[PDB]
Amino acid sequence: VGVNPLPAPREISWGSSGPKSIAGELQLRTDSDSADGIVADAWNRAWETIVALRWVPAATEAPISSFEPFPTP
Amino acid sequence: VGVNPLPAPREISWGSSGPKSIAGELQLRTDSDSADGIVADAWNRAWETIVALRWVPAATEAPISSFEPFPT
Amino acid sequence: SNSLQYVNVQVKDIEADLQHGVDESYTLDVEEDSDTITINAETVWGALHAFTTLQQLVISDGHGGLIIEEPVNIKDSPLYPYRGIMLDTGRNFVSLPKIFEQLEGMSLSKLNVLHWHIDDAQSWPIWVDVYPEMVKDAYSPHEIYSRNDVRNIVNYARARGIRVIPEIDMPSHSSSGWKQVDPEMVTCTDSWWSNDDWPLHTAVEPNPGQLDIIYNKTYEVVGNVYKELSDIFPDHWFHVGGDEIQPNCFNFSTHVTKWFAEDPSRTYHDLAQYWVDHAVPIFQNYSQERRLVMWEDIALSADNAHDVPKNIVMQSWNNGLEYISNLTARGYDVIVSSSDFLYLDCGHGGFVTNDPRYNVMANPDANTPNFNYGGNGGSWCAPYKTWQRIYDYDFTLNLTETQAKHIIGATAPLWGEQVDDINVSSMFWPRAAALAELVWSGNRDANGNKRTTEMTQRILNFREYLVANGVQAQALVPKYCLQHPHACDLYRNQAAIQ
Amino acid sequence: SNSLQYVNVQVKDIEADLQHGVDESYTLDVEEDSDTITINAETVWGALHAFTTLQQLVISDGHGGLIIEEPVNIKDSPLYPYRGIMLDTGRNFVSLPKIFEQLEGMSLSKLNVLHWHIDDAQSWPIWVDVYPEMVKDAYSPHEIYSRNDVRNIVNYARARGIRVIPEIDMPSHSSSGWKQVDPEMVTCTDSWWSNDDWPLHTAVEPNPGQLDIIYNKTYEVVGNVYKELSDIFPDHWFHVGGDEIQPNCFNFSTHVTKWFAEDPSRTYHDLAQYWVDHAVPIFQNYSQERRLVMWEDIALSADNAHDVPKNIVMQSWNNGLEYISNLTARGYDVIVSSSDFLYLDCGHGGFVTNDPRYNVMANPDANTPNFNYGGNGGSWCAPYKTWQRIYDYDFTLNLTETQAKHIIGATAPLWGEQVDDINVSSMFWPRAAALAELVWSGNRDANGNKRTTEMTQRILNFREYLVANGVQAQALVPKYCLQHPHACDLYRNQAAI
Ligand SMILES: *[C@@H]1O[C@H](CO)[C@@H](O[C@@H]2O[C@H](CO)[C@@H](O[C@@H]3O[C@H](CO)[C@@H](O)[C@H](O)[C@@H]3O)[C@H](O)[C@H]2NC(C)=O)[C@H](O)[C@H]1NC(C)=O
Ligand SMILES: *[C@@H]1O[C@H](CO)[C@@H](O[C@@H]2O[C@H](CO)[C@@H](O[C@@H]3O[C@H](CO)[C@@H](O)[C@H](O)[C@@H]3O)[C@H](O)[C@H]2NC(C)=O)[C@H](O)[C@H]1NC(C)=O
Ligand SMILES: *[C@@H]1O[C@H](CO)[C@@H](O[C@@H]2O[C@H](CO)[C@@H](O)[C@H](O)[C@H]2NC(C)=O)[C@H](O)[C@H]1NC(C)=O
Ligand SMILES: *[C@@H]1O[C@H](CO)[C@@H](O)[C@H](O)[C@H]1NC(C)=O
Ligand SMILES: *[C@@H]1O[C@H](CO)[C@@H](O)[C@H](O)[C@H]1NC(C)=O
Ligand SMILES: CC1=N[C@@H]2[C@@H](O)[C@H](O)[C@@H](CO)O[C@@H]2S1
Ligand SMILES: CC1=N[C@@H]2[C@@H](O)[C@H](O)[C@@H](CO)O[C@@H]2S1
Ligand SMILES: *[C@H]1O[C@H](CO)[C@@H](O)[C@H](O)[C@@H]1O
Ligand SMILES: *[C@H]1O[C@H](CO)[C@@H](O)[C@H](O)[C@@H]1O
Ligand SMILES: *[C@H]1O[C@H](CO)[C@@H](O)[C@H](O)[C@@H]1O
Ligand SMILES: *[C@H]1O[C@H](CO)[C@@H](O)[C@H](O)[C@@H]1O
Ligand SMILES: *[C@H]1O[C@H](CO)[C@@H](O)[C@H](O)[C@@H]1O
Ligand SMILES: *[C@H]1O[C@H](CO)[C@@H](O)[C@H](O)[C@@H]1O
Ligand SMILES: [Cl-]
Ligand SMILES: [Cl-]
Ligand SMILES: [Cl-]
Ligand SMILES: [Cl-]
Ligand SMILES: [Cl-]
Ligand SMILES: [Cl-]
Ligand SMILES: [Cl-]
Ligand SMILES: [Cl-]
Ligand SMILES: [Cl-]
Ligand SMILES: [Cl-]
Ligand SMILES: [Cl-]
Repeated sequence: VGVNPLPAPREISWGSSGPKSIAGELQLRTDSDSADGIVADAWNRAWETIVALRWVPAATEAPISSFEPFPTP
Repeated sequence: VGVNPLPAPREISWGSSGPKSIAGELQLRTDSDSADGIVADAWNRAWETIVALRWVPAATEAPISSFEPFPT
Repeated sequence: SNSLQYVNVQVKDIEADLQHGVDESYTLDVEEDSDTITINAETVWGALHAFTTLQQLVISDGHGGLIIEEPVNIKDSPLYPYRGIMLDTGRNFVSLPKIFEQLEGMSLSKLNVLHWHIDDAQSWPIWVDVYPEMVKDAYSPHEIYSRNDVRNIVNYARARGIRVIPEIDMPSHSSSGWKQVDPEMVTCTDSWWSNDDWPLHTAVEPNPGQLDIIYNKTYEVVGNVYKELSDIFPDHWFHVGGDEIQPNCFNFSTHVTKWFAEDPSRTYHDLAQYWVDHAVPIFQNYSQERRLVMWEDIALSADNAHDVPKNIVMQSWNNGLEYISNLTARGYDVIVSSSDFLYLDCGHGGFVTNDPRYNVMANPDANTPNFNYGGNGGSWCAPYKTWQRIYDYDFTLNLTETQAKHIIGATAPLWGEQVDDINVSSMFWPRAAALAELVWSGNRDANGNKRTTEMTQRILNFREYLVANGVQAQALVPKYCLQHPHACDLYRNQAAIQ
Repeated sequence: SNSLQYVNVQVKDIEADLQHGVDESYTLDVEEDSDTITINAETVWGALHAFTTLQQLVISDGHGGLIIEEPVNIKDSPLYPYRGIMLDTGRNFVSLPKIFEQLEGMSLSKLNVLHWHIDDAQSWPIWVDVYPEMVKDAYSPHEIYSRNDVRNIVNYARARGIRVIPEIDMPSHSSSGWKQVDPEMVTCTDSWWSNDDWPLHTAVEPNPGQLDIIYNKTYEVVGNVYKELSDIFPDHWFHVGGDEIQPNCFNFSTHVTKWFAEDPSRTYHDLAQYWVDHAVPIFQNYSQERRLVMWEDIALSADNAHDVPKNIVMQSWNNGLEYISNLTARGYDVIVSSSDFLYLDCGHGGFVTNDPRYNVMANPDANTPNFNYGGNGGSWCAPYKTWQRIYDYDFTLNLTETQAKHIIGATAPLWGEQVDDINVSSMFWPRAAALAELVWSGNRDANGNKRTTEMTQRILNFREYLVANGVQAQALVPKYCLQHPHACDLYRNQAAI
């Protein structure tokens, strides 16, 4: 998995069922937001960031490469 | 004076007859510019900065202050 | 596979206010066949965290669409409830867009405390209604935080689950502002700080000044300024400061030296107590839920106060684990900010001028690190703390359980001698992301091994994210190292660190 | 008193092109009862300096208008013709607007050389027509310097009397780009740089690789790159590198292994000399006016070549005065870049990852500065060089009158491991302005005494001037120190320095 969210969440477990497309626009659903709409407001900012950035992971985890060994004749 | 150009010029000497206002805009006058107008262009940049900044010295030289002595 | 459409959020109680120790935990789930990203949080504040995690999972599919790469199960919560950075606006002013920018990075890394060091000896940038005259000591009329400026900072922070915890540093680091109210409530402010002649020194840093701990009216003004500020800052915590009490400064006050004459049994420890036993009541007086923070010096410097209430949170910055052990043993709740690991300002030489220590045209000793060759270059807390230094700090090492549970978190201070808008962000970021993980989820892998090498690509990517999000974070390596993972490691052995 | 209306500029030689040594001097006179600001200069380049001086003199009268505070007579010129900073776009990409911003800073501080370290092992960001494939080792398609980009850079500089001196570092620091043209032309690029296992080390820092000095075709490809680049950079000076040849890397070249085998008396000195005898004539032959610059390593390192032509300017970065004295005494022209005084990148610790040297939970030796406690923190050149450290540098100290004549100026480099658009300007500035004064008018007052304490307010003010001109220079002090002159001095005695 390319993404590597910071901070490392306590417990995170990824599947192998393949990628999940976002169907156009992710819609928030809650009947339990603070009266002043903090969850709604935070969501709107996150979603607008997600859609404007279309983030492409810039660095990703890998095993180390096979560097060519120092020769000895 | 308040101004203090960097680098300090090799030789610089100020008078004491007071300020000289820039009347209107300093017009450049020269007969001796390159064919590519290097000087004319540099003056436009320099002059447009001067009028846009209307600079106010942010730090000026003065002798270190007189502090009250440690009481004996 | 199924396509995602909705985000479902259930907050257990929508009433919990943004205060120390509020339940910040959440769960986030994406299932194969489910068209819904499921988020559960104890509070609104945990849900806010889910969203900042969530945006770091949703990436481009390479064809103008978005994906989460796999289904996923996340359960997550902060190891410590106090995860912070400290902004110094006393030494140099920082504008609101740039304060907003730090709060943005804070949000994406889940830091929940902006410790704001508002004033210092050098300036007083905050408007006070009761004493309009204090801001006469701001750097200019444009470099002032209006009442409304503070409300917007607090709100902008609240929207991102960040508590703003103010600091007016008393009784030291006090000259500017104060002395426009009453010039006799400050002493030695016209002294020479005198580190060229060390015995007569009134300060650690130039622009000397401290509050006259004896003078009647000191505590009225302090109380009025404090009460006004307390009202505009909705956190229950408040930072009184109390660091670096210089004994020689009081010699310039008749009062304090007369007070020492009256009874020559009186020492400087007594003088500290006097402030404690007069100032703390005034501060505790404000509110029922009011908690205090102060720098450790008050209860652990050379000239410390005999008895500091175990009620006051102690922010530790000296001697690393040693001083953390001392305070935690004596029943103090502690904020870790040890200078040897977490001071972000270090490593930029000294800022003090007319300084001949730089004027050495040759290495005076090639075998030992010295001032201009291997040594500090005039930064007392040198070297510069790299993100690794920060991430490696095991701040509960060799402590007991009873001790360890007195640690409430950490704060990385950025002192502002050589910091204004121009570099505040590149000094904070991405290194504060290293702290952010250290106090969120720690620096250990599943087996307890130190996972700094795993943090490499995470923090490197996170830096580029921060930049994508407006936060001007410093580059940490040649970009070749991001694209070639571990190609810039010093050891191939991924177990090199322990 | 009499109002100013005109700026008269008389330039004696309008032909003099922007090239090394051209006369940069000028006079600037504002007389009590004259309506004219009078500027005289030997060339247009001297005239530009006059304008940047002049803009620092015209200030607000606080009532909506503008003044010069008093009459003034100035006569000015630089102590050294080579006044530079070096930008590293090999480790990390710096965009055109940030390159322009630096040139603006140079303009205002009268620096006149931008030494452009274009590539390094880690990336090749510059478009080359003759080998299109080199930019495959650019960090991204949007992180490439097109030929038109270079034209606009050269030109932006030209307009501010700034010379751009390109550097393509050879034969060390060579992997990216070259290896796209021909894999054989570079060696040990796939090796492990191996500072964890010191006896096998192939480089001093990650991303190893060096041009194969023996491989015949190396000189074909370098000749073709050099030529195409020489054509787009108009300065007669070109920097061909020569720093930090690593002997261990050539053990990956069969070609060099055979070369040592076929005559076992050969040393790396000979190998270095082989490069000098084959590369230099190609470089020197571009044009008659061509002068080369090289890092001192080629003529002074442990693996130095035997005979480096005294044609080639040596850039000195190690051992301070000792290497400057050594070099000048052998007859080389020297650009001072001594890393103990002028390296702008030191003091940000190390960048190499998986480093256990940070992992020390208590001071292991309080009696002395060590890695994490008062020592270098992973930065080999620590500490960070303050503006004072830079300004205080008397780089002609103990040089004879003849040695000192071989000093042509200085260059503060900013190596790019932890530098890109975000912090490039705050790492250069305002420290670069301290070097600027050092090589323009020196660090001494009229009586020959070091005036560091006088520089304080000038550089503090100039920093703000930089910020007002769009140059994102770093704060140096609390602003209190600006507003209370000398309040922040360590020594009250103003002759301490
Ligand atoms: C600044 O003011 C303080 C007091 O206001 C001075 O500190 C005091 O220094 C005197 C000696 O110089 C100490 O008195 C000593 O008493 C003991 C008796 O057991 C003995 O060691 C000597 O007989 C001595 O006289 C006094 O304790 C000390 N006070 C405190 C509170 O520490 C200080 O000297 C002044 N500094 C100046 C003027 O530079
Ligand atoms: C990488 O390659 C170089 C060049 O092949 C290796 O060094 C060369 O080999 C040996 C070093 O042991 C040197 O020759 C020997 O000289 C001694 C007497 O001094 C003699 O007893 C031996 O019979 C042999 O002839 C030779 O000087 C040296 N060439 C150099 C330094 O240019 C080097 O060892 C290789 N490095 C590694 C890590 O494999
Ligand atoms: C410049 O420094 C070099 C050190 O690399 C000196 O060169 C050495 O000088 C002595 C005497 O010839 C030899 O034993 C070394 O082998 C020389 N190095 C060589 C040939 O590479 C040189 O003397 C110095 N110049 C000075 C101090 O003026
Ligand atoms: C310069 O020469 C004199 C000779 O006595 C010496 O004192 C000084 O230390 C020398 N070099 C340097 C770098 O100071
Ligand atoms: C921790 O304690 C052990 C002994 O219990 C000691 O050997 C070690 O040096 C200590 N380490 C630190 C970092 O304090
Ligand atoms: C608490 C502390 N008090 C001082 C601060 O006022 C400075 O800003 C800092 C400089 O790094 O040093 C100590 S730490
Ligand atoms: C010449 C020099 N070559 C090296 C550079 O490639 C590094 O980037 C620099 C880092 O400080 O150190 C030396 S100086
Ligand atoms: C991390 O993974 C990405 C693919 O997600 C690679 O492109 C990168 O090189 C590294 O292996
Ligand atoms: C990883 O990197 C090493 C060093 O370049 C290569 O040799 C290997 O093939 C892979 O690309
Ligand atoms: C891993 O792969 C590298 C690069 O091809 C080899 O050179 C090495 O021997 C190992 O098999
Ligand atoms: C330098 O001089 C200015 C006026 O030119 C003062 O206002 C300032 O305080 C400093 O002393
Ligand atoms: C210079 O500064 C000192 C220190 O505040 C004062 O004592 C003096 O009067 C002058 O203002
Ligand atoms: C120098 O002058 C100042 C006046 O500002 C005094 O306060 C000080 O004590 C010293 O004599
Ligand atoms: Cl509550
Ligand atoms: Cl008492
Ligand atoms: Cl030291
Ligand atoms: Cl120090
Ligand atoms: Cl010419
Ligand atoms: Cl002159
Ligand atoms: Cl030979
Ligand atoms: Cl020689
Ligand atoms: Cl060290
Ligand atoms: Cl090192
Ligand atoms: Cl003088």
